Amino acid sequence: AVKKVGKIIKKRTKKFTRFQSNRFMRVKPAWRKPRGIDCRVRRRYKGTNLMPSIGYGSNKKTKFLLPNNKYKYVVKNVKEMEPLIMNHTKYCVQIAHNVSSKKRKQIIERAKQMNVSVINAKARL
Amino acid sequence: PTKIWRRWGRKVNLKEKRYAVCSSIAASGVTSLVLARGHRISHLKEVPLVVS
Amino acid sequence: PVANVYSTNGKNVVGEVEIPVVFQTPIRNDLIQSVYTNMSKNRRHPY
Amino acid sequence: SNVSNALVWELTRKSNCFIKKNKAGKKGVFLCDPLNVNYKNTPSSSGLVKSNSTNVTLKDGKVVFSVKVVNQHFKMKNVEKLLQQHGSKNKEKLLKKYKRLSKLY
Amino acid sequence: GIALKNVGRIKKHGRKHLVSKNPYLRLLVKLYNFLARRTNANFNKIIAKRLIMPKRYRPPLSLSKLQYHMANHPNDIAVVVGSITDDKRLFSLKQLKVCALRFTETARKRIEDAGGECLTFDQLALKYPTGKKCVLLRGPTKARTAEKHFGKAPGKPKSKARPYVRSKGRKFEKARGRRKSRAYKK
Amino acid sequence: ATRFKKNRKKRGHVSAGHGRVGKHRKHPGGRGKAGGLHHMRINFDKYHPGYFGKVGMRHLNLLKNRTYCPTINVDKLWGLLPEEKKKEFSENKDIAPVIDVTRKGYFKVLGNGKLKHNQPIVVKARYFSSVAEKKIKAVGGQCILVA
Amino acid sequence: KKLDVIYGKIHEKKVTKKNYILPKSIVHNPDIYRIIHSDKVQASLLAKKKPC
RNA sequence: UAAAGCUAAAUAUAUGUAGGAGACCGAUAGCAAACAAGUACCGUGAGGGAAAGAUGAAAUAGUACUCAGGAAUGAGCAAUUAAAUAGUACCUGAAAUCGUUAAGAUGGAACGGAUUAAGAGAGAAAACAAGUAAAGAGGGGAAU
RNA sequence: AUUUUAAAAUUAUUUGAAUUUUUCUUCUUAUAAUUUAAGUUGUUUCUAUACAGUACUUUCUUAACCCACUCGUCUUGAAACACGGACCAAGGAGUCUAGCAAAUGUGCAAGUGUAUAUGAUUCUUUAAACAUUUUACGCAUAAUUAAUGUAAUAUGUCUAUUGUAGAUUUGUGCCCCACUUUGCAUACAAUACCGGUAAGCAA
RNA sequence: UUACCGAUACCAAGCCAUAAAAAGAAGAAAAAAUUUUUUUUUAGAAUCUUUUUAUGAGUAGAAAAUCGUGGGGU
Repeated sequence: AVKKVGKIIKKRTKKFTRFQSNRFMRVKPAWRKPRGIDCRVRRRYKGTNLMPSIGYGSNKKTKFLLPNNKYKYVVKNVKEMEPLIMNHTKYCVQIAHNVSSKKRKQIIERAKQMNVSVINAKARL
Repeated sequence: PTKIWRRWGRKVNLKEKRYAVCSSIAASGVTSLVLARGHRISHLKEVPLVVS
Repeated sequence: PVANVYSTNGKNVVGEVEIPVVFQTPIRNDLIQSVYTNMSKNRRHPY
Repeated sequence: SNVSNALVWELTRKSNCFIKKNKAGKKGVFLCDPLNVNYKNTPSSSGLVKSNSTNVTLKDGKVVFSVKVVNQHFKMKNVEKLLQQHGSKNKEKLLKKYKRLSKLY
Repeated sequence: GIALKNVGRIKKHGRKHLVSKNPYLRLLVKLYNFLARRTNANFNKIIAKRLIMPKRYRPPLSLSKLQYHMANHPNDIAVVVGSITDDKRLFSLKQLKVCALRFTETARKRIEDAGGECLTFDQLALKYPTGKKCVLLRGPTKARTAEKHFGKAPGKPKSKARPYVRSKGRKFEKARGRRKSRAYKK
Repeated sequence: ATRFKKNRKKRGHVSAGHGRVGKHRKHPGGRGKAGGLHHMRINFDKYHPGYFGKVGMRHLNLLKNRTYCPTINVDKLWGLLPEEKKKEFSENKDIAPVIDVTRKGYFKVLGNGKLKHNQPIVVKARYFSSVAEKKIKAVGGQCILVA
Repeated sequence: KKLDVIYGKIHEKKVTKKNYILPKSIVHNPDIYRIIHSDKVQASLLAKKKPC
C-alpha cells in the first residue's frame, strides 16, 4: 500500500522481485522483465508478481529526499563539503564507505560547524 | 577471434586537423576555458602568457 | 589585441606583442573532440 | 569577435573540472568554480561565465575574498569595506555566506 | 476505453532539436527561436526552423542563382540558411547584400570585390530583427544525386530512377528490360 | 563503437530481433546473386532492369589512353583565368585572351552555356564541338586547333 | 610571433602553411544576449505574454 | 632481334634465434603447456593428449613443552607471528550441499500475489525544545 | 515579486431609478470591509517536558481472508498425457573485414581526397604528430550510342526558357485581412536543345 | 414491481510518465524574541523553468532514455 509521512508519499514499498526467484536459487530476486510466450506475469494474470510500471513513480516535488526531508550527498573529504554551505538545510551529508577514521572525524566536525546533518555519523567508532 | 586486420588507425582530413589545431590554440587563449580544463591559473596575469 | 611579454624573472614586463590572428578562430569543442578521437585512434598497437 | 559569455557557458556547461554531480542522490549538481557564490551550475552564477563577479571562500584554513583578468585576492568589517569598494541583494548574500563561513575552524 | 486515433496523442513529424553540437550554431538557434517566439515574424519562425534542418535540406546556393533571385529587388538582402558557393560560369557580380550560414572563400572574395558584403545570422538579427527588406532564399533541395535514385523503382514503367550499378558501359545493366530487342523495355 | 550497436539493445529478448517464427537461418534464399531469373526475379526486374543478356560488340583490348579526352564547356573559358584579368580583357576592346585549354587539362570544348556578348576570345584545343565553334565565332573569337 | 607567419600573415616560403585559410566563424559575434538587449531588437519584440 | 648464360638493390618472411613494445589475456582466460608440458596417461599403430600457480615480511620464525592416547590425533595454564579460523589441502574463501544452537510452522505438496495482524530483531538522519546564564575542557579569527 | 487581480457575492453607510411593493426586491453612485470570490483553515489535547522502550519507523518470521497450475519453446491452440530443465558456480552466442547505399554530424566546395613516396635539430612516448617549388590518381564537374563517334536555348543579351500554385519581400486600405509587388524550394505541365532510333530530303 | 450487490469499464480528486500546448534570457516575505536581534528562504540550468489539457494493453518488430562490466585518455 501507499506510505505517507508528512508531504512525502511513497506510492509502493516491498520492491518488485523477479518471477520464480522464490523457488529457484539460480534466479536472483533482482527484477527482470519476463519475455516468455505464456508467462503468467507478462500476461498479468491476477495474483502473481505484478511488474513495475511508470505509474508507481513518486512525485517530482518530493522525489529524492530522505525521511529527514532533504537530499543526500556523499562526500569523500572535507573539500567536497563546500557547496553545502549554501544549502545546509536542503542537503544532508553521507561519508563514503572507503573513508578512514582519520578523515571521518574531520568531516564530522566540519559538518557540525557547517550546520549540516550527517547520515552515518557514528560509523567506525 | 580477434584479427590483426581490424581498422586500427583512422584517416582524418587535413583541413579538419588544421581546424582542430587552430581551435585548440584559440581555446588555450582564453582564461575561462583554461581554468575549467583543470589548471590552477588564478595567479596568472593573462592566459595567453608569453615569456622572453 | 595585445599581450606583453614577461621576463623569466617573473616580476617585470618586457615588450608587447600583437596577438596572432590564429587566436580568433572558432573554439569548436565538438569538432576538436571528434578529431581527437579519430586521431588518437592512430597510435594504437595491434592485438 | 571569437568568444563571449554565452559561448563560454556553451563550452563549459557539461565538460568542466569544477562540476560535481550527485550520483548517489540524483537531485543535485554543484559547480565549485572559485568565483561561484552559490555553487549552482548556472550561467548566471558560474564565475568563469560571469564577466565580473566576487565571492568569499576559504583557502588552506583562511577565509579569502576574491574579485574578478584582474583576479584579486584579499583577506567582517574588512569584508564589508572591500565589498563596498569592489561592488558592482548579491551583496547581502555575500555577507551571509561570509558570516556563516567564518564559523569554520 | 476511448476510441481515438493514435490513442489521443497528437503526432508531429520532423526535427524537434538541432542535432549538431556546434556551439555557435546552438547559440544561433537559441537566439533565433527566441526571436521567433517573441516577435510575430513568420520570417523569424522560418529561419529558426531552417537552422534546425539536416545538411541535405540546406543545400548550397550559387552566386548565379543568388544574383538571379535578387535581380528585381536590388536594395534588399538575400537571406539563405545554406552556404553560398562561387559560380565560375558567372561573368560578373553586382553589389550583393547577402546573409548566409557559410560563404565559400571564392564566393566571399567575389562579393567583397563586387562591393556587396557577406553577413552572418547574428548580424542579420542585429540589423533586421523582423526581416524588413530581406528575401528568404534556398538552393535546390531535390537536385542532389541521391534523389535521382528515389521515386518509382528503376524498372517500373516510365521510371526515371537512376539504378545502382558498378559502372555504365554497354555491358552493365543495359540488355534485358532496357530495350525492346531483349524481352521488354522498362 | 560496439556499444552503439543495435544488437546490444536486444540483449535479453531471446530472438535477437530476428523473429520467433521465421528465425535467422543461414542463406535461406541462396548465396550471392543466386536466385536471379528464378525466385529473386522480381527484385532483379524492379531494381536492375537490364541486368541479364548482352548487347554490342567486343573491344578486345581497350587502351583507354587512346580515347581519353576531358571536356570543358563553353561557359567556363572566361572563368578559367583570374578575375582581374577578366576585368582587364573586358574593358579593353583591342585585345583578346588566348586560352590553351589543353594546358589546363581539357581536350574537347563543348558548347553548353553563354559567352559574353561582343567579347572576343581565342581558344586552343584538340577538339571542338560544332556549337562551341559557332558560339566562339559569334562572340567574335576564333577556335585554334592544336595537338 | 612565428604563429602569425605560420598561419598566413606575413607569408614566408618554407614556414607558412601554403594556401591555407584560417577557418571562418558562422557568427560574427557570439554575444547573443548583447545583441538581444540591443535597442533595435528590443523595439521589435512585442509585449511579454503570460502562461496558462 | 627467339631458339645460350650471369647479375646487386628496392620485395617477402604463421620458421629458428635475439632484442623492444602493446587501449591484448590474467590460471575454465592467454600457446596444448605460467608448474617435472608435448609431460602423465591412452591406442598394435598412424596418432590422441591432460590436470596442476598464491603460507608468511621473515620459516636464517614451518609449530618447542605438558597432558591424554598403541598410534593417528586432540587439548592446554604452553608456544612462533602483527595474525595460525595464515599450520603446508596453508591469500581471500561465494553458491550448491551438510552440521550445531535458537525461534517458529506442521490434517494428501511447498513457495507465492494483495491486505493487515501478532511476535522478534534492529533504529533517531523529520520522528520536540533553538537560544539564555553559570562552570570545565578545548579549538580558531581579528585587533598592537 | 507587476491577474489569489479584476469583477462576483455579502455586510455597513450612500446616489437615482425600476418593479413583481420589499426585514435575502432588483439595477448603479460612491466609500470601507469581508468571502459565498481567489483548490483548508482554526482550537484543544497527545506524542512529551524523551533521547530509543512495551511507544513510533523499518526489516524478518509466522498466521489469517481473497487470489494464485512449471518455466523456456515450437505452435491457431501448452498447466499439458508436447520437448529441455536434479542443484550450484564460472564460461556461453549478430562480431570483424571488404564493398555499396541511406541517414545524420563535420570540413571544404566545382571541386574534393594528398595515394605511394619524400623532408625534417621528431625519434621513450614518436608505429604519431608536422609538411608537400605556382596538369600524378580516384570520385565529381555531361550525356548518349553496339559503334566510327557526336555532345546540351544562342550572340539577339553579364539577358540567366514559359506557365499555374507557392515561401519571403514591397506599398494602400507598429498589432487583421483584401488589393498590388516580388515569385525561393517544390509539384504539375509546356517548351527548346544534346545523344540514339524512326520518317522526309540527301553532293 | 422495487431495493440491493457487483469490474482493471464510467465519474470526481491526487500523483507518474507520454504527447501537445500557454509562456519565460530580478525584487523582500513571513515567523519568533526585544525600535534591535534570531530562523527559513530571497529562484532563472532553453533536451531548462512554471503552468494547462488529453492520453496510458500489447507477441513478432522498431526506437529513445536510462543501469551496469574489462580497459584508455582527461
